[PDB]
Amino acid sequence: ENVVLCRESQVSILQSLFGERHHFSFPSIFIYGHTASGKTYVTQTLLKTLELPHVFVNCVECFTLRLLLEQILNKLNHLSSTEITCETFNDFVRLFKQVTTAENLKDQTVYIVLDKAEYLRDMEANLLPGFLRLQELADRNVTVLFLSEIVWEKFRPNTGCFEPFVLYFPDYSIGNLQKILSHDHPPEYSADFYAAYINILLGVFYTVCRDLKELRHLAVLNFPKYCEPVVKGEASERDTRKLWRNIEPHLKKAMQTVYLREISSSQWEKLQKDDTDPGQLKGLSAHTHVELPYYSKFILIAAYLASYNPARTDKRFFLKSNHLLGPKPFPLDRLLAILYSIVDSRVAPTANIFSQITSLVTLQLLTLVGHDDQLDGPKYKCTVSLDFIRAIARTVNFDIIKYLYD
Amino acid sequence: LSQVQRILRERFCRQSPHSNLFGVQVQYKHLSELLKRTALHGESNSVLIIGPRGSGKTMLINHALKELMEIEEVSENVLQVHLNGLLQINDKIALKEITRQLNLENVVGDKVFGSFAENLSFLLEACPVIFILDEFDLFAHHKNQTLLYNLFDISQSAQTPIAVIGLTCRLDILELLEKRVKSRFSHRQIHLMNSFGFPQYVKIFKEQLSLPAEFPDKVFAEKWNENVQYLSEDRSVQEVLQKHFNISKNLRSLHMLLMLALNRVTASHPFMTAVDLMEASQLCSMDSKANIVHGLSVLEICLIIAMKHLNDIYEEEPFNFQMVYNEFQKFVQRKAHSVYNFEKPVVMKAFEHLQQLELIKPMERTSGNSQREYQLMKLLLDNTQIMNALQKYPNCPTDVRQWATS
Amino acid sequence: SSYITAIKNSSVLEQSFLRAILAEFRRSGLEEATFQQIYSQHVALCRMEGLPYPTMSETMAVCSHLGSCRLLLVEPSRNDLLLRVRLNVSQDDVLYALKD
Amino acid sequence: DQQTLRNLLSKVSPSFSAELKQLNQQYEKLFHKWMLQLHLGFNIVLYGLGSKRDLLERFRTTMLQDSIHVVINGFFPGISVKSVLNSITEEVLDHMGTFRSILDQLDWIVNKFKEDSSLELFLLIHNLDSQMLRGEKSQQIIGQLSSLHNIYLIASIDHLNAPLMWDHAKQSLFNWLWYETTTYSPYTEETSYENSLLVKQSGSLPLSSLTHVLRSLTPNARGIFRLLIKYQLDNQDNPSYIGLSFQDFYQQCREAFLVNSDLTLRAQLTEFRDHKLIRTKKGTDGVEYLLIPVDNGTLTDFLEKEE
Amino acid sequence: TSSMSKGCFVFKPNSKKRKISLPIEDYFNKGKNEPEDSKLRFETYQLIWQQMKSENERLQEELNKNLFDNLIEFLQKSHSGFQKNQIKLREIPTAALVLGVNVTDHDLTFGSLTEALQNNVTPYVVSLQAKDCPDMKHFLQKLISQLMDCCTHYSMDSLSSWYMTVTQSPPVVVILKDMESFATKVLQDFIIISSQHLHEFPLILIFGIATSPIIIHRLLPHAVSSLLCIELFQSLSCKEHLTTVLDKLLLTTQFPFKINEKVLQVLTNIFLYHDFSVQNFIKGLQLSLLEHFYSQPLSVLCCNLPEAKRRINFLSNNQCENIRRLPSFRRYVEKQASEKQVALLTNERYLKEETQLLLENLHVYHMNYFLVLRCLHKFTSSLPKYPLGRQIRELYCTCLEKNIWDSEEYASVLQLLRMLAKDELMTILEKCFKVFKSYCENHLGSTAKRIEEFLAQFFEVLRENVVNFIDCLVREYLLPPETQPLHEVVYFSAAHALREHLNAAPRIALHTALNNPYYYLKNEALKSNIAPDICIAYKLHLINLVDWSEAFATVVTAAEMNEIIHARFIRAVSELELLGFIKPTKQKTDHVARLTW
Ligand SMILES: Nc1ncnc2c1ncn2[C@@H]1O[C@H](COP(=O)(O)OP(=O)(O)OP(=O)(O)O)[C@@H](O)[C@H]1O
Ligand SMILES: Nc1ncnc2c1ncn2[C@@H]1O[C@H](COP(=O)(O)OP(=O)(O)OP(=O)(O)O)[C@@H](O)[C@H]1O
Ligand SMILES: [Mg+2]
Ligand SMILES: [Mg+2]
Repeated sequence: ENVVLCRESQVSILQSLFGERHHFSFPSIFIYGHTASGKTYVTQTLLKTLELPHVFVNCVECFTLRLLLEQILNKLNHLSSTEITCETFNDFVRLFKQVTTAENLKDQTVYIVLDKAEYLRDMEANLLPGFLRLQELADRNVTVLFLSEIVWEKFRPNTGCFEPFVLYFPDYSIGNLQKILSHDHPPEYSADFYAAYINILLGVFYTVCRDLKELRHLAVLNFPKYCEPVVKGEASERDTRKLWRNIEPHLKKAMQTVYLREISSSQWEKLQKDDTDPGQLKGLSAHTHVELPYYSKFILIAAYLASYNPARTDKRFFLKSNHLLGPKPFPLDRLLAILYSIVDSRVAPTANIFSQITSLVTLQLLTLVGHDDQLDGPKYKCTVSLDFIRAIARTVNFDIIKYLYD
Repeated sequence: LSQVQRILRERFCRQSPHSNLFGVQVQYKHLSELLKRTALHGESNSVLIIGPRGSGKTMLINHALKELMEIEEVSENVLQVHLNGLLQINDKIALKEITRQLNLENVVGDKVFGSFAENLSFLLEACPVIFILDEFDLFAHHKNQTLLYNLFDISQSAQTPIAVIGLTCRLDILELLEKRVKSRFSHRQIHLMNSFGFPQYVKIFKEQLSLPAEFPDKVFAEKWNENVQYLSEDRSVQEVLQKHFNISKNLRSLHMLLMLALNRVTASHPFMTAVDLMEASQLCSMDSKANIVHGLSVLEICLIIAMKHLNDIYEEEPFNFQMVYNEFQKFVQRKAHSVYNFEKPVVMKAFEHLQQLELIKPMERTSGNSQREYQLMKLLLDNTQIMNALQKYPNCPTDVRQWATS
Repeated sequence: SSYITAIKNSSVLEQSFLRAILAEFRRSGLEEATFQQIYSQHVALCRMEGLPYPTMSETMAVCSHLGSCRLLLVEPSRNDLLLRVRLNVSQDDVLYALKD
Repeated sequence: DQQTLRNLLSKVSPSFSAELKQLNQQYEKLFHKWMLQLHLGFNIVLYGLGSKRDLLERFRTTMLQDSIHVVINGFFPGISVKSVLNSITEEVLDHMGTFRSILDQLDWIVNKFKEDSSLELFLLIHNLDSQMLRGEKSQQIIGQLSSLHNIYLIASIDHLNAPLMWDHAKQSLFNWLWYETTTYSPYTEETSYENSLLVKQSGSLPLSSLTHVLRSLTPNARGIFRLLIKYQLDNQDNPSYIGLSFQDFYQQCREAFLVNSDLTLRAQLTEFRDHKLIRTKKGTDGVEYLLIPVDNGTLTDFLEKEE
Repeated sequence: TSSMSKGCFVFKPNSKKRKISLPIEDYFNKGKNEPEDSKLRFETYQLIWQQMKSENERLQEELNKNLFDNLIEFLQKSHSGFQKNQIKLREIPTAALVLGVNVTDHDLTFGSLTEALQNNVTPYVVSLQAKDCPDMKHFLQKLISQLMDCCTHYSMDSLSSWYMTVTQSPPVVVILKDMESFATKVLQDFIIISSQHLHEFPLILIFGIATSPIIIHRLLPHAVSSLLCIELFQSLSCKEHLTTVLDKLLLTTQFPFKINEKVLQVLTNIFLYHDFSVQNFIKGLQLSLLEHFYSQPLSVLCCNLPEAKRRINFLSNNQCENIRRLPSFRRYVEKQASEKQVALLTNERYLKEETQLLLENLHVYHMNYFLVLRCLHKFTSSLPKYPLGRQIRELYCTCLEKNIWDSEEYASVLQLLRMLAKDELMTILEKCFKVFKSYCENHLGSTAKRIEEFLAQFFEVLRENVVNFIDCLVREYLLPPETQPLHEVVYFSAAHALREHLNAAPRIALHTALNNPYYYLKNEALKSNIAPDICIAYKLHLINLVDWSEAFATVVTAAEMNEIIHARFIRAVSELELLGFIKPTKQKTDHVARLTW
């Protein structure tokens, strides 16, 4: 139900610093760790196991100071046992001392866990030194835990603060990942069979991924495809090499599509179920073609020539150190000069054409830099790739690669 | 034993008073003379205590006000008002606290006073008052320093005896104050700097790690004291104390080290040992960025080695995804064949993960003005950190390491 | 003054940090510095003195301790290895305080 | 020359007078078509060479008499969409209160026009392309206003790149019908003569001129000035104890990473003396002011609009 | 009144309690021709416009039904996971609704969608927009406002409290209308907050995406894009909606009003070339309707045929002579017999009968023309090479401008059609015979039993006979409407005025007015020095201001102590900056040529 594996030393240290209920612990512990290292899971299981009064608060949900303080105080008032309101930090400290004096909570360490705490440094300045010194300010035997992915030195305010004990939850190596993934074996099939499956999956995906959640989800998805030989009967439980040879090319296709989330999980399990092979689904990518009006097409392939070409060469290509650095901003007069040059027919400066130039920007196809003097508005940039402009130029029968560079 | 743990945990975790004072006798003599001058006579005074973080400024005022309170016929007539910068950020909340701690919230009624000074004059008219202003520099950043001016003006002018003690850790505290309030301020400064040598540090070690004389289990108490004498004279304990002394001479870090070494002591292992201080010193001295880079994937390490070559060649010039991808392409062709030969989206996903950990930083911060590529970013790792982290990188393929050396 | 006796009663690594700042300012001839050059000189001074090799999270702790007081005013810690470090007290005062 | 001297020399008369006298009643003929197309759900924008102010004012006199109409001056420097929202809310409607935001007040007046159809309002804008009403938020608020069926809007544009303001989303809101009125009247009202090459400059800087001089400058310099703008703002609350000091300014601007040396700040305060921005009252026995002469409300409205 | 140092002047009709206003009909008649005619034409306009508006809004509801069937199927599939579920790390189901480039018509496309959901899946559907959600607090405030409307420091827990209050079962559906315009931070924060608590608050998101779906990658990072189960959907094409609405508004004989060829070219060019917005086409049709019923007095006769002839029967004398002086009738009497020439002009009672006969002839000409048009389109689409057009509207334009067989284009479609397979011809005449089925009350029933005979035959000689059959048909019934008498009653041909009102060019007007003042001032002001001052300065600068000042002084003194010429230069240069031609630089006193044309 609630097993923690390969975290024995870390749970030993937390259980040591918590100690006894009457004893006073550190005013603050700052747990930091690389992603999917079991911060929330280990802390929640340990706090639930020991039966300590504790509050779990996520700071992403509490984007306002009032919401954070209100959430903490209401959850403590439910732990003690209608609606208490607190606008400021001082009202939090007064009402916090008020709710802490209940008979169940007079003589026990009251924990306030704050998960995803890197969003506490974007809020009010007194909030984070206020929470670090909460045992000093309130004097009510209170311990706060900050869980984060970010190292401690970035958090430090300019005026200093009550420095906390910085703890490190280490990453899972290959063995720890194998003995946490193989633990929840399917009841139908052999445990060694599922263990060899985890061995080949970790063999493929260790290089690009060391995240527990992503590997567990990819192990869930690709498992019916793995046991299809033993279901069809062409191979048995102990014919490991045949099973690995079957699933070895398929795992690369699952790395290039599902791992990048091009094709959703439901479409993927449909592909393994109905036996339709992958590679026949376009996915969210490869749909880079948008049906655009004629003038907006020529404006866009003129702004790409304005942005990615130096002004010194502009004379040679049109009147008669690379793309690596990016798009160079251009003035609007260059856009109109290129637009009038490349279009074969006469173009009049109508209201609709300027409305199209200021529309591409709203549709995030173009982008203005500066954001100053909107009526003059000369500065613009092109945010689209080579293939999109090449496809549009091919549609209206224009040779973009002749004009880009020699 | 439990009682030893309880007493020493209140000594280390909470900053609870202990009897002796280390090298602050003259400063305390000044402070106690001015408090007895204010309380016994009718003189009104102002003090601005200056000292670095954790140098016991609150220790001095708590012990001085405690001995002041011990004096007969002082306790009945003296009122205290504790105000703090981190709690009260605006002067109306400060006014609310000054009414509330003086127990005049019933007396003040519903009347709204025309001026701030009139409200303070009404409050003080219904017997000396002491005003401990913690975090004085946070009071100094108010809108026009109204509360500080009114407090200093009432102490200078009004008959009502008032002492205004302020606590700061800034040596420019008399440059933040505006010209009128410096003139109203009597220049009395008590500097609590950490002026003690290394043998005095070892003496504070042995004084702070020893049991009190009112401990009931006396027979265990004397052998615990003889044990901490032998521990203080030990060589390796002296070495780890020297390593902690070189960083800082602040007793808060010493109490953290002693708490960790104390917390290792259990029922089976009933006495402290040199290896407890050595391991507790090993826990504190961890390097954070090496712990993060240890957690990374292999592909993110290949990206970091490419970024290190980019900053090596084009020195102090920012980069985008395209240059690091091109250098990584020179890797995947130049060293190896058909190994590490990934596509662009998975490399982009790894680069975006490096951005998530804040090991790279966007040089210019805009609001959606730039696409994901062509965005100029800087590396937040020094070269020697990268070499140290690759040095003990678990099983780093000889290919990537040989790329890293050259 | 307060700043001179504050520098004199400071620890060993803070004084070596202030010496790295002085030598790096002599090298640069400017009143500001990126934290990288200060750390690269501080490594060499710790090697010369005989002190052990300082990790980045100890040097950042020393720098934020000096910046917590006003012997030095630096940028917010949010940006790392990219700070602007300037002296708040005069260089001759620093040499007078460290010469003892 | 002076701008006052420009006001004095009004002796000249137009050469083609009889020729240009027939170009007014010709456009006066189209008034019934314009009023009818207002009632059917279209809006009219006028584009031309001369001043359309007299034509719109004659349109007010002849037709829009027995209606609750509102005239808006884009050419006035001290105008904002907040002001036109106040003008709709407080006198046209009988509300007497303060609203939290411009969007919250816009939704209140929009809802007020929803529950009742007895209200009809005619909203004239003499220039819709002026600097104050150039913002996309401003045109978004005006587009939310004009799309109702109980309110009508006639506006004129003068600038050559006016069609850049509206895209396909915004011009869906405005049912524009473009009518050319190429009269030849001079721009006597809309040419303020301020920040022109006439050397005479009157009073405190208007907000448009303050912004225009302040944009073409170093970003550090914008910060340096914002410091004193915010200080002078918190100091001006009573006339007593007014004035900053130059050593105190060096302290505040060294705390922040803006200025490196004192000579750099002296060079900066001379650059502000160059554009008549700073008033150096240093050497005064009480305090060495270094204050700004620009009106305080204009300073608040600049700082809120600056980003 | 309007000149004061403030920016808002509000005039009210207060202290005069006569708030009665003119009815709209009074604005319609600005002349003294015939007021009863001018009040009846305004009722006819409103009737025809309501009919076209209702027909379009029914048509769009009919067209996009197929997309909504698949989308309701997907939202019925997705909620089964919440019915089983104990979050079990469930993802937020989302549908990427790839709409078009156009932005104007989307407000229709979502609205029907909203109603479809309120009939089928949920009773709780709310729509949000990027313009009124700058931050998370406003986002959640409008979320809990529309959720409470569908049935104070609001938080996601307060949303779940409302949900457990009201349900005590359906999902809640949030439609993000404009995916492009949202701030990145509020999207990532809403996804991360909502993902944790979805087990008590079921949430299904539709993203309204104008461009390609790669925008989902651009705004949302990979750490947030893996919290969504995403399924792609594609909407209508703009071209298909255009051809459908043209077939159901113009080409139908139900509506009496029509448009000319050049008006159709203008409205098709401003669509194909600038923006694929059908609502601008509906705007152009409304404007053409308003100008046709506002200009022509005899357009009261433009109605359905019973009402048309009862309106013919009772007319004023002035309307009768307006009929008599119409150019189509004036050439009609010229080809008519010599007794009948004086018979029409002298007697109005003969005229009232003759116009009824001519209007009925025009209506049956339209019915025959459109039926033969659909059959010719069946032959046109069946051919591979697509000569005249791919679509119905290109064919209608090219037949409407000039006779097709008069042009040499039609010989190509004949010679391609003449060599053809038997099965293809069987399919073609099956399609054509179900076109003759499609429109009842035919006046071409002889052709219907003929094409029954050639279908009943089902070689190269009868292939030649059926191709010559459609050839004789297309010579017989398709003719341009200008060759029909009394056609200016139901036709509107004012291309240039419509082009100027819809698609203006305010830079050409300024450039022409400054370079040539003689067009608007015909008082001998230019042939290839006497001009308004703005013209004089404008011609000279095409740039230091003092040399420009002395050049202007020289020119205006050639035209005639003078201080006034320098003052005129100050005014002229100041009013040139208000029109965007002069920009102050620092190299000289000034040097700028940003017009560059
Ligand atoms: N030892 C373990 N045994 C079983 N499951 C585990 C173990 N460690 C972690 N998990 C899984 O990891 C998840 C919790 O990971 P956690 O949220 O702590 O990662 P994180 O590093 O906090 O992620 P983030 O980078 O988002 O902060 C749980 O769903 C749990 O199932
Ligand atoms: N000279 C000293 N004499 C006695 N105890 C000391 C001394 N220096 C430090 N301490 C101990 O170290 C801790 C000092 O922190 P304390 O709360 O007393 O003030 P502080 O932390 O300096 O105040 P602030 O939080 O404002 O910096 C206390 O536990 C105190 O017992
Ligand atoms: Mg977590
Ligand atoms: Mg303190």
